[PDB]
Amino acid sequence: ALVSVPDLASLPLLALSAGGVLASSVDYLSLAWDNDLDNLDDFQTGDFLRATK
Amino acid sequence: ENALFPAVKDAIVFDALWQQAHEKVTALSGEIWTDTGDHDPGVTLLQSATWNCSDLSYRASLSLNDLLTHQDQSTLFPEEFGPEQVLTCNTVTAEDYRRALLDVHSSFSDVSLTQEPKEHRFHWGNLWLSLVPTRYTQSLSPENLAAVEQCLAEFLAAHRNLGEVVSRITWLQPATFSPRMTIELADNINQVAAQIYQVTDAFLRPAVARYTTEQRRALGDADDAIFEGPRLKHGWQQTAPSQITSGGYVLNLGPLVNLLLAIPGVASLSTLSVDKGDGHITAVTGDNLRWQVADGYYPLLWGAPPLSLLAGDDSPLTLVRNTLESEAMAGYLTQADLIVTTPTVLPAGRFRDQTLYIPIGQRQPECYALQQPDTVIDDQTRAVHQFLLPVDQLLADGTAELAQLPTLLAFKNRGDAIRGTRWPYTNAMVQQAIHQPYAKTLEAIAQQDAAIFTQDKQPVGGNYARELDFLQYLLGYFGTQRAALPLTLDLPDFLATQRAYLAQQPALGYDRINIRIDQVSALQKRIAARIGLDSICFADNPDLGQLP
Amino acid sequence: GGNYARELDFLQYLLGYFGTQRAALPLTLDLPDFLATQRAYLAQQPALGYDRINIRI
Amino acid sequence: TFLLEPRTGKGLLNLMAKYTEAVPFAGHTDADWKDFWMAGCTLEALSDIYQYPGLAEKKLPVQQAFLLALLHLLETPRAMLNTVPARHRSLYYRDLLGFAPRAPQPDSVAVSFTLQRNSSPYALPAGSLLDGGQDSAGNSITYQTDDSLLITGQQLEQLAPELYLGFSGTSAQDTLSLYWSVRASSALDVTWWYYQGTKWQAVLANAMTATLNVAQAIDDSHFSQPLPANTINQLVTPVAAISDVRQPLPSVGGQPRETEMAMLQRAAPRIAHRQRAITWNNMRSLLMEHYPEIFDVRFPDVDKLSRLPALEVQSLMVIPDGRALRPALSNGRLSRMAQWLSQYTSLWAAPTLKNPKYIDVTARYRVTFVVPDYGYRQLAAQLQHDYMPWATDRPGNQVDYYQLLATLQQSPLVQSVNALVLSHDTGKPTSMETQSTVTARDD
Amino acid sequence: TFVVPDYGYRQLAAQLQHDYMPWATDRPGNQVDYYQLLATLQQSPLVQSVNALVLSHDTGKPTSMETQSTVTARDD
Repeated sequence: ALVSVPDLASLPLLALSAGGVLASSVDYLSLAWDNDLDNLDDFQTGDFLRATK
Repeated sequence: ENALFPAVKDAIVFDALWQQAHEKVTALSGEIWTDTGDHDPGVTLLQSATWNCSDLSYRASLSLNDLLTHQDQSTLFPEEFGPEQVLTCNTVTAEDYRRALLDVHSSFSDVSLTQEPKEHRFHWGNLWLSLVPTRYTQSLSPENLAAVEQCLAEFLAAHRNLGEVVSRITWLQPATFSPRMTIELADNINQVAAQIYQVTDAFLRPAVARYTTEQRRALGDADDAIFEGPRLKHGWQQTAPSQITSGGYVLNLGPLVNLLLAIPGVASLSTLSVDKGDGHITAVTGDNLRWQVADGYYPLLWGAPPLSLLAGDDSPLTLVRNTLESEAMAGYLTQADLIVTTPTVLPAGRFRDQTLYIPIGQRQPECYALQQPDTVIDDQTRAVHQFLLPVDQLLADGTAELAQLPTLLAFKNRGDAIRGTRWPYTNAMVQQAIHQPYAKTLEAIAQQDAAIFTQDKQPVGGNYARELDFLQYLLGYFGTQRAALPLTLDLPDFLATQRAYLAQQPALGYDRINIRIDQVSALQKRIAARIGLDSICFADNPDLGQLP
Repeated sequence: GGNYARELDFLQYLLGYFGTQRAALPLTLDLPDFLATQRAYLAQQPALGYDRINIRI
Repeated sequence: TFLLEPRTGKGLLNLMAKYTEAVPFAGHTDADWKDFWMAGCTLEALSDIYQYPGLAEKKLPVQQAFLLALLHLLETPRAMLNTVPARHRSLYYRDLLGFAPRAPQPDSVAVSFTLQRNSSPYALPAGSLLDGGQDSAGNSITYQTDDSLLITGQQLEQLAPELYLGFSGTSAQDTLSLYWSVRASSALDVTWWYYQGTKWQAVLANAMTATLNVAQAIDDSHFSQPLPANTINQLVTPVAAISDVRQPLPSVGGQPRETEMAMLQRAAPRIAHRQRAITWNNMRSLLMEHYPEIFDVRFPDVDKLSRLPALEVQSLMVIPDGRALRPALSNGRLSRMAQWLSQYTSLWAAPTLKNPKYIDVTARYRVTFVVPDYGYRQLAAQLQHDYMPWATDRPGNQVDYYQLLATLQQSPLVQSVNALVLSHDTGKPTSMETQSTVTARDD
Repeated sequence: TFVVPDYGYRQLAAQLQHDYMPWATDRPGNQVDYYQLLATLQQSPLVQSVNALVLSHDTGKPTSMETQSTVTARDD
């Protein structure tokens, strides 16, 4: 997917925007594990998150 | 990644947590808080706190190599708490001076250490020593020999147990016992003579095997067997002659399936006829078995390999035919030397840690709050700020304790608290200036209720007890035990005694043996930490302690 | 460079066809005349069977 | 075990009750916010509802239900966080220091192979696939023959020609193969005085025509149980010589894969002592590490250690277990024990080991019973069992008086004790121990 | 000398007798070397250390023996 993050974002919204690129319901806890997030709010308004399946 | 995340992934993902909270409030209340849709405000507050709790749980999974990294230290543990510095190895007190000394050829064989033989006392017991230098007895030591002697002297200074330092060193002179044999071969030169020189030289001194630790654990043993004796900077010994005696010893080879079987190994040569072309070292009666008695001074071979290449050779190699030998065997075809060095163990840290916290009030949608501080809100929109303050700090204490577990489970440098406590807000965040004129007051409440209070201690707050519980649990790693509670000492110096007793565990293994003059003889500080004193007994610089 | 050795390996392997064996390495001859000796010993195998008997002049 | 985070929702609620008093009930004045969370109940009554939710009868103020739901949620990351220090310890023992729970050992049995009625002496090769039951998991364990042998018909007349023994297979080239099952000994020497080309400590048992076996390693769910005479035949049957094959005896040694708790228990003394016998209890621990027969090891007395003739013999008492009552182990092995431990000592140490001395102590009861004579015998056997634990279990050197009182009248058949005068060589309210003896209690 | 009494002499005798008359079982030399028999003996796994291997034909140790009309053999 390679989803960009917007300003004022959140991982349930970043999973809906990654679940529309893949159409596979990408279940936000797997996003923070695949990208090595620290605390579920780690992205900083302009960095990318990679979503596979 | 020992990380818990595929193990707890079906317990931290906010639907399990929300149904656990929702059934909880359905059980506690239930005819007072009847509507639970997403339109009641308290439902939204509780589920936002649930999201922050799930954040806090997700932080508390990954990973054990990542939770424990401090911020800046390269390794999780100090490298002195690694193996071969902890009490797996030792400093030498057995015969192992031998294996303490058979590694210093990098800047020789057969150390013999013993005691004085029931006489030669000082008449009001010490040790004697015995070395053969073989490859230090060279042309490269008419003056370097004295430097090697004083390095041996400071070695013996470095290894001196509780009493009775050694008294005699006994440099041991050669005998140049060089035999003569003839061999015979079939096909293909100057390499077989070099190997015959190597086998006949290595037959004199007994055995020296130096393995890398991964070379040895591939042979099929464990680290409690590998990390046994000295700190070997080179290899790992296992040999136990002691070829040196006191009656000279018969030195003897050479049977059909024994000592003469290490001569036909060279992959060119047939059978032999061996002679002893010298008269200084005697031969016992019986030459078809051929033992050759030495008398307390060690044998060498021919000396130089050009002394193996006279007009009178000592190993003619017939083919049918002169079979001459040049100096090709001496410079090359003869080198079999490697060197081993150990960095003694390193693990690696990561530090994916944090100081970030998001309060509940900015999880909430933009119709309640996030309004600027104490200017626009009207003393009831501040009431929900105070409603969310204990919940925010209870959610923040998990973050605070989480970011102190590498120094709560610390050996050397330990902190001055029991758990973590952090003020959950930041400058350029609205909820600090709203809580401002009591902000210093209440964070002082939660800080003193988590520290151990360095001066006259917490009397009924068992933080002083809980720190000793930490010390008990960590000292239980090293086979030790926390010193008992003094009913008659001061508290803080006893606590500093106990934490310094924890902080030097691998150092406190060595100084039972080998008292160096430049410390407090840490057997003494072992005793001085078994009962709590720590006047000077740690941080070893000053004098005036409790004297033995 | 064991090319001189490898040619003698060829000679050993080919002389092993005819029930013979390459002559051993002289430690005291020249090399090229020995190599020409060995290859000519290979090159006359069927001729070298007859002249045990019937010496022609 | 050790916890790494105490203070549950009771402790959190105590901290929160201390904490919320600092906040004014804003908009209102002279009102603590601690009033808001603690309206209706006290701290302890609210914690009781926290443990048992039914104490609220589906009603309480909803900020308290909110708070208890919060704390029940907060229990979970505390539970993950309490799983840290055990993982820390195992990370330090396994990743660093390379400790590991060591692998198990294979079994060994001896099977007998009696012949047919009359066929021939028949030869078995090594590894003949003897059968030994099924499993604990469900696939057939087999043992293999260690060495090839022949089966001739050698039986065993009592302990006709041998030195101390006899058979019934006396022929030429008898090629007899025995199995012995003997205890530990001191390695005696026998001559076996007969000749074969011309015809004519205690043991457990013997066998004839026997060969030892091993566990053929393919898989496992055992090595915790030795095989109890479980072998009756073998894989594919030779009719040449089987009327039977029996093992008579259990397997020699399994020594199963140790637990992680046992691995930690192996690891912590090995960093207590450096695999060295330097001071006292290096010797005790190192010597109980290697010889399981040793029940305890005691030490010489403190002032005896503090005398000006430094003793230079390093004597230490070893009490065995008999493997009966008041055991004393043979001097033929104690010198070997000292010689074994001496290579892990320092120089100038030379420690020596002693069987203890046994001072039995008597005392009379004069005791009333509940509900006649039988109680004296049962109380005697009970009181004798728990004061010599080297008989069965795994004590003190001294015997206390009033502790023996409170040992006696708590017994369920004992009504009331009257006089417990002790006797050693005589007075009641006393004790007894010396650091050269081991006390014991008769009657 | 032996490792670990008399039995080793018999086993060594049978072993050393087997490999020197290979026409008994297998498919040798006409001569017998001394030091090769040394290195044949002390490599045996029950042999600790050999002391004196004086040969006897008809008498001296460090020798050999063969003629081109006979076949040698080794008893003991």
